[PDB]
Amino acid sequence: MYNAISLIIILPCISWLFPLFFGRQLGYVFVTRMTSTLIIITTLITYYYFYQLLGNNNPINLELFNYLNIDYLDINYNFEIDALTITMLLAITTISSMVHIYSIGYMETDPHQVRFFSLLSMFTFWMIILVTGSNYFVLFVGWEFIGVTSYLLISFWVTRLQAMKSALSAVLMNRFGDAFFVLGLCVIAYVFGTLNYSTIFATAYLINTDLLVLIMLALFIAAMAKSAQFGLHNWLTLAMEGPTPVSSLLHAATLVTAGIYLLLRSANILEYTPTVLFIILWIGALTTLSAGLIAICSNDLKRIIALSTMSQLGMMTIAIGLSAYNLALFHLLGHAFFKALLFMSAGSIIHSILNESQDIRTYGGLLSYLPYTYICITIASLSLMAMPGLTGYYTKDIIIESTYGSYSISNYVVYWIAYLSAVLTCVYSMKILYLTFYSNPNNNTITYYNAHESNIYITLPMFILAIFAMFAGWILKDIYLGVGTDFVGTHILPNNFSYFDTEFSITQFYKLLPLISAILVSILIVVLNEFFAIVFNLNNKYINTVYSIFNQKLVSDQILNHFIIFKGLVTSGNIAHHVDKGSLYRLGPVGINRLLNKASYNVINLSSNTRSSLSMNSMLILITIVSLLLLVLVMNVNFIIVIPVLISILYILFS
Amino acid sequence: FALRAYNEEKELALKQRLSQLPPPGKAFVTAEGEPRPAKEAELAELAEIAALYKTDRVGILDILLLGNKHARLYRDNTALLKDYYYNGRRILDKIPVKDKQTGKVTWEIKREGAEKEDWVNQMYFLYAPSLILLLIVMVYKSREDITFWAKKELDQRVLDKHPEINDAPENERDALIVERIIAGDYDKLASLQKKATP
Amino acid sequence: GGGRYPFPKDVISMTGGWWANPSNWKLNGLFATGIAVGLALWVSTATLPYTRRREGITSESDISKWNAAAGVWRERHGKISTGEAA
Amino acid sequence: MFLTSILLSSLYLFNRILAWQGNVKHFYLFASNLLLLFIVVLYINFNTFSNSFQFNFELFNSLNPFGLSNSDISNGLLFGIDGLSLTFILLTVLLIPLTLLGNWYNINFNSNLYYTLVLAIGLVILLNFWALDYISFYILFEATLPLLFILIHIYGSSDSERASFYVLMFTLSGSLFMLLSIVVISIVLNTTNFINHNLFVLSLDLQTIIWLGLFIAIMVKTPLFPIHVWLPVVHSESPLAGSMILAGLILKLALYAILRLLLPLLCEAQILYTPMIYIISLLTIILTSLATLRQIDLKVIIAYSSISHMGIAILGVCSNTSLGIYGSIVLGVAHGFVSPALFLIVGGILYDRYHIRIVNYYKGLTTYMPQLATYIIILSFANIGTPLTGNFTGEFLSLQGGFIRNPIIGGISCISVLLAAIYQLKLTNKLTGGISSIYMHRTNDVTIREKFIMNILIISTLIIGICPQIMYNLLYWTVNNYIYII
Amino acid sequence: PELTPAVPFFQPYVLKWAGVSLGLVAFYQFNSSYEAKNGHTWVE
Amino acid sequence: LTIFFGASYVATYFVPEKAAIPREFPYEGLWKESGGTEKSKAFFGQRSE
Amino acid sequence: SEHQRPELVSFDDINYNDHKKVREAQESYTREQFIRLEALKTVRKALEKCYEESGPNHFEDCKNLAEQYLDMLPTHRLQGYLGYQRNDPSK
Ligand SMILES: CCCCCCCCCCCCCCCCCC(=O)OC[C@H](COP(=O)(O)OCCN)OC(=O)CCCCCCCCCCCCCCCCC
Ligand SMILES: CCCCCCCCCCCC(=O)OC[C@H](COP(=O)(O)OCC[N+](C)(C)C)OC(=O)CCCCCCCCCCC
Ligand SMILES: CCCCCCCCCCCCO[C@H]1O[C@H](CO)[C@@H](O[C@H]2O[C@@H](CO)[C@H](O)[C@H](O)[C@@H]2O)[C@H](O)[C@H]1O
Repeated sequence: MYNAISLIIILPCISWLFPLFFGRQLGYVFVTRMTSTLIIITTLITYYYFYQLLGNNNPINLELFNYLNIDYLDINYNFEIDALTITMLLAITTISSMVHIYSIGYMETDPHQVRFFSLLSMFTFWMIILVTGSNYFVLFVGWEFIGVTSYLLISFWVTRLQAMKSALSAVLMNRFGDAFFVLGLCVIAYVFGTLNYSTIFATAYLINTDLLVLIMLALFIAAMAKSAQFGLHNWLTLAMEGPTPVSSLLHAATLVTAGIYLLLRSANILEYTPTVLFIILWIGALTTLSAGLIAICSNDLKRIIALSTMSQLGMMTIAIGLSAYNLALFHLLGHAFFKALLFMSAGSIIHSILNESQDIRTYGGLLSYLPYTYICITIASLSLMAMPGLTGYYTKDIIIESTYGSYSISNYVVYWIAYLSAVLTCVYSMKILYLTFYSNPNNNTITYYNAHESNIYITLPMFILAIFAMFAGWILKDIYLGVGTDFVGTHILPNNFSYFDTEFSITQFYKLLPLISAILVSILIVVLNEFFAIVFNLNNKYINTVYSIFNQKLVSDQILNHFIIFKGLVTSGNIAHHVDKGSLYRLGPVGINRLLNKASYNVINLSSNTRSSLSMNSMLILITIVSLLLLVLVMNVNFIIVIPVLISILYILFS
Repeated sequence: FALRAYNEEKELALKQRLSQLPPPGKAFVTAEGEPRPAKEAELAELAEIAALYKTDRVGILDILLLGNKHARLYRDNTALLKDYYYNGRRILDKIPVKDKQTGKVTWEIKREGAEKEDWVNQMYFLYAPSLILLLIVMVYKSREDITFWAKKELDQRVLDKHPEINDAPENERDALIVERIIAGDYDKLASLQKKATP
Repeated sequence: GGGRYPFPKDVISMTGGWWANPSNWKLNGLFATGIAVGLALWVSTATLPYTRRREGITSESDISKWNAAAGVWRERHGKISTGEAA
Repeated sequence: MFLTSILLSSLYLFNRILAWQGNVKHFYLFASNLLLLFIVVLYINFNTFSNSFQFNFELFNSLNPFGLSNSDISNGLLFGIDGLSLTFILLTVLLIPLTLLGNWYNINFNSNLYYTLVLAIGLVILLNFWALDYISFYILFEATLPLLFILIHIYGSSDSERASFYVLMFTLSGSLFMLLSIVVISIVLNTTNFINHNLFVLSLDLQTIIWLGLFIAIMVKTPLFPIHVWLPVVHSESPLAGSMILAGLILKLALYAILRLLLPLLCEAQILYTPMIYIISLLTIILTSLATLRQIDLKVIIAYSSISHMGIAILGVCSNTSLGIYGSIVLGVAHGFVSPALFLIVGGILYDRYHIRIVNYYKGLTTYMPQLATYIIILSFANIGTPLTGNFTGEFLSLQGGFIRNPIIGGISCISVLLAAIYQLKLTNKLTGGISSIYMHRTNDVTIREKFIMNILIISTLIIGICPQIMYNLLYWTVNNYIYII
Repeated sequence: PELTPAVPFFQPYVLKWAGVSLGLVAFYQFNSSYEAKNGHTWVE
Repeated sequence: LTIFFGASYVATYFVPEKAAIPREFPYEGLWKESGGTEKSKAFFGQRSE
Repeated sequence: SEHQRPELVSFDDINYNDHKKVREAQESYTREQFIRLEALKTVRKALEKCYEESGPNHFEDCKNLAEQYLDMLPTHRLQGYLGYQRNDPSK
């Protein structure tokens, strides 16, 4: 009477549904503690399964009932926890546990805690479902339902109009990707005859490259929506309207990783679609640079950290593009920990101010007031800046090195793109640290009188995640990045394996420039902001315009809203009013009505004069007989000549 | 609910017993929209005619047998009871509850029971169980899909063409049937396309 | 509590509402924990027979026989592998 | 015993019930549930291992006009059910009592006429699924228009006169071309019956002419672009029972009509014409969805929403793929569950409380009306095609079939998944979101009756979305009976 | 933390839904056992 | 976008040469272990040796 | 269990006015196509098993099964009786 997989699947469903069934009967106290406890138990079970899998590595399967078996299409509710899945589950369960314990203290004095905790566990359950499925249909189930849960969680504060609009942005920008995913599912079911992984990855090395390119382009546009790559990134910063625990769980560590998981599960198909790997690589390079450039000129803390998440996802997609799937997986796992720590720290900071303000231009000198928050946020920011010993180093430097170690000649430029995003993360973390902790005060005095660290429910998660963001990378290094590990057994093509070349070919300059650049740029930004602050406050119109573009998310939310959404609404009004209520009513109830009004009026205003009814109708007999005789003459002469005569007679009678 | 619970005299008295009262729409309001304007003797009176709405004043063997002049009396002085009951139930937000021993009923607050709607017994005991039966029937008719039949048939064709599989052990025949299926073509569709063979 | 405001008491949600914390929640929590533990035990025990490992379930002799039968079928139907048409 | 004795017992009981209690709705709901149970018994006694027609009966024969025929010369109307018929029959008998109960307390003038017309339309639709010739099908396909005219005219909203005239005239326009088609079939073959009409192979040049009339009818009834403009008006300005019946069953009569009248006959004309069907269906999808994005009336929005999903169903049924047929049928069933729930929310919950349907008045129902908000969110995400609802299964398989038949059109049609979300969630977000409207006073939340209806309709779609396969025992013949591949 | 009025646990929806669901599950298991001890389910 | 992708394209002409040949694999490029049949080497065979 | 095994009828040997034989032939055609599908699913299940047991050796060990599945998928599928009922391939 013990199933790791089944407990893992069902306990989060209980934590989701029992609050919804029994919340008025239980209350927010018991609901908080119960949901927490169930996710904690799921987390411990996942850790034990991970231990056992490292020991053995024979994945358990769970084959339940049949969804559809019609004509060559057999879809079942089948689940599985393999290496990739258990890694994603470590991330999911750990961050959901810590977020559940964190939101007891954060969301106290909120009237709607029961629904909040129900929805957090809803997201946890459906992400477990997403990762554990043994077919693309179960993946899509989890996909769509985490979109639903993201909508509801961003819309948690229903009275806030901007929250609603941001949730709508998220859900529709992700249903774009789900449409492309549906197309990919149709193509897969056509070509392969099945949506199950075991057949698709058995056959994929035989199928025409064009079909696989179609499939993976569609699935990559789905991942481009979920993972907040550039063309479909506009929802990720708007999702920060939701509470900070939502930002820690979904839009830092879990929801944005679904696209990466999709590409990593489909690696065994992507190895036979080099075009799509190329596209993935360069879209990710654009994303990592551009998110950093937006972040360095941003002023709100949660937005900076969201754009940080965007940049790290871009680097994961670079790794996918270089056929370095294990590196992206490892960086996903580490990013979860230290980014959830960052957002938790930001929440504690936001609650340290009396007016819960999120602008770093109004924080000042909170170091001596918030020391524990400071050490946790700087631990996370150094494990994001890729400083030695921490998880950021082991998880992030290898990607910047594999840019150089790749057998492709063209990938050398991606080294420099990634390098600049690194020396930008140094900037947009040191900015946070200075403006929040080291700078001179900018708030009023009562803020610093009432500045205080928050309760145990907030600090204990931050402690655990700091321990993770210090040690887990060095722990899991030889699992994920080691030489010939075989744990995550993705069948990389031998022609594309560049790790052995990556670690050896790399010379001193290309190995040390990232780290030295970080350790120098950090010092320089602090020193400039402290001693030579005029460098950042010149008040030049040409510097300020560039700052303004970079402060307005690279005018990306103005182009989308104006040139796509607003023109779509205008074209939709054109349809609804000029076609559906215009021409199609004219060729319809309106035009027929007017036509028949005129024709009826002409028909009845023919016998014009009621003065004498006899002479008029007598003339009608005469005209009828004469006209008929001449028409029969004309049609005997030739037919087609009588046709316009009859058309004109109808005109005279009915016009 | 009773069988034969009709009693002419109380209806033929109740007619002008109710005609002496004001209209149902204007009773509990007084044209000033206030329960206080109605008098309290009038209020108890309205309460005890309204409590008579939910009383068995007719049975099956009295609707199937009696004539039209009595049924019409019942109908047109039951409509009034219904309307008095519900107009009071909405305006006053009180139902009438005659308690056990004292013989006096008056509008009260207690609405956590003792009231049922007229559509519940139909649906919840004829419609819901029929849909549950439909679910049961669908689930157990799914056992008769052609997939299972075709599996059994194909296995049987293999066993008929290769009877040597049956004497083999009982937990090994499946793999052998699979082997012979993968090897051969036990379908008979080109068997049916006789005129396509030139 | 702290930070609280008035709310309509006649609004009834399946979730709590506004700061739901009834004065029987320990008994109801006992009931809910019982139902949850029972449901979890039932699901685990009933899903034990539907679990399996990935490897070691099918002898490689079966795999050999199935692949050989596949080859038999393929040359019965006169088919060549992918790429050989060059 | 006698037949006449039993139905005279029922008739006498009805007369006495009407005499004592002056209303018919209780008796009609009893008959509703009784008919549902009888149909479930017929499903119990239905053989899934025969593609033949079962429970056959003939009416209006020369030898016994007021009875059933046992003749060796058959000149009356034929009736009988296949699994395809039985699916939609189950849907019909499931929905009829809910349409009666959705208007239980909101009809306070000439109630008995309302309930008679509702039950009569439902029984005409049932008998229409029971039909097995072109003429009985036709006379039950056109017999709803008088009843719908009267119902909508007497018991409808502000613009009810226009809607009444529309629902009669548009449908009559299409159905008379259907009648020309049926007349040609009858004079050419000298037989009208759905049993052996795939044995008669007409010439292609005549198939291509009969198909035009049948497809004009199917275009006006489905509806399909450019003849879809009556549906917003009719579904908007009708009583709730009318909108429910219409959107749930009368729109599906066209799908059944394709599968029963146009594919088995006219196979070569269909296999030549279906790219035109795909043109019309893709237009019907995208332009109707975008048109929905600029509507100000709620029931009108739901009405427009029906059209796009019926277009996806048309892609599926005109795909020549088994998966596409099954998907179209599941779409019909699941839409018949979900769309009347939305119509209940926007025409019997909100309209009964506020008597207005303009979106500008509605905002922030979540505060005082939370259960309604939960229902709105559930039914919205079901209507747009979230998995574990039959809507997704049907959409998925219909688009599979469309992609197999024409990958370009079938692939472009997958923006349905997006546009559905846009026009549904732009409404849901405003209704459930924000501060509660200053134009609206507070009113009660949903009642036990409304919740009963919505819960039945949600349970059904979740059952057929979590295990769609339970519908295959009545459709594993139908998914191969109408496929033309050599 | 302030308290609210008491709320009973086994409200009608709990009883109805849990009863019907568990009864359908039990009927399923009973029919499976019937097929184990016979050759045809009880409903068949 | 044009600055980004144009500079990305221009920078490809200023790329250093590699310092080691790609890896190579023993049994004629592992055409058998990658799914070859002695006529499918060009499709499934990896690098020479 | 009483598993049924109905008799196989062809469209080429029957007279289409005897409707019983026509229905027998329709059902025969559909039933044999479903048996074809079960063969395809047996091949697919064996392929899945060999993939799950072999892993990186699947390219060599499951080769014939994969090629067989992709050879069978276009042809072992439901394709309806009307195309053969309404067309004589001998003309
Ligand atoms: C051998 C070959 C024979 C084949 C037949 C050839 C046909 C010849 C037809 C010519 C006979 C004369 C009939 C012309 C129509 C009579 C009225 C008229 O003159 O049309 C104008 C009418 C104007 O509407 P409005 O502009 O608002 O009013 C100002 C007009 N001074 O127009 C309108 O109201 C707007 C029109 C909008 C378009 C509506 C199209 C509907 C199509 C369905 C028509 C069905 C009804 C047919 C009625 C029959 C009338 C004869
Ligand atoms: C999968 C099949 C369905 C699963 C069962 C779902 C129904 C269970 C009952 C929920 C009760 C409830 O959520 O209440 C509804 C909440 C009440 O908010 P409140 O917390 O109680 O505070 C009350 C404060 N108001 C009154 C100011 C709001 O209104 C909402 O905010 C609208 C969001 C709806 C949440 C939907 C729940 C997740 C289901 C989504 C599945 C698609
Ligand atoms: C207007 C309301 C809408 C109602 C719509 C629902 C109608 C449902 C009718 C379905 C029942 C049909 O069931 C039908 O079965 C057989 C067909 O084998 C018919 O035919 C039967 O006639 C009798 C003659 O004495 C014999 O049993 C004969 O052998 C045959 O079985 C029955 O006369 C009819 O009852």
